[PDB]
Amino acid sequence: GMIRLLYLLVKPAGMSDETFRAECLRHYEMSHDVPGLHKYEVRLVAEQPHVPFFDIGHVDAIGECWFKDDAAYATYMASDIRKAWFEHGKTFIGQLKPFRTAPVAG
Amino acid sequence: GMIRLLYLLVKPAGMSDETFRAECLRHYEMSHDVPGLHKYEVRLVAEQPHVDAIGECWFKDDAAYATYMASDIRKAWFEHGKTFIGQLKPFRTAPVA
Ligand SMILES: [Cl-]
Repeated sequence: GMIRLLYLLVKPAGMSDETFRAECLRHYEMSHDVPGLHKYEVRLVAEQPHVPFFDIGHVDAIGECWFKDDAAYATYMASDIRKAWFEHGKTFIGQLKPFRTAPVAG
Repeated sequence: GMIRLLYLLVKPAGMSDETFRAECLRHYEMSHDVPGLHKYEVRLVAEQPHVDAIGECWFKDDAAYATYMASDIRKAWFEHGKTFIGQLKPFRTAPVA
């Protein structure tokens, strides 16, 4: 019954691919201290290669957040540590708004 | 060293959410029998910031991916995919470390 949020990340203007990757790594390390957050993952898009193609913009990385329940999410939203982590994501890894996903079973 | 492919999925024109979710579930059930594929996951997009679902494939290594690509069973799985995926955006991901 996990809550899951997925972010499509675009590299901020003015930084190299190397800096971006390092900012993503740091963002991952910082996630371990964020209250309410069960798990975080960030991966680079390495490639963007028989069913019609779907045109969306260029994406550089993907971030995903897991929350155990609504209570955890509330703690996460009220947390100053979470807030500082968002500022880092926003400014340095291009975090905008996430897709909220749901399981396909019942 | 696991290979991971992510897919943004859009449902076919005119298909109901009901049928799309059911076909995603069928697709997930079929995934357990596909050679070379270690794990598959498909989730619906409940809220966006239009993508209807996100799919993800895991392969243990290049050889597993080679096995998968050469499989007739995988080809049949893909034919099923054509039943409920109108458009698709694939991505190969990598770790940031
Ligand atoms: Cl806090």
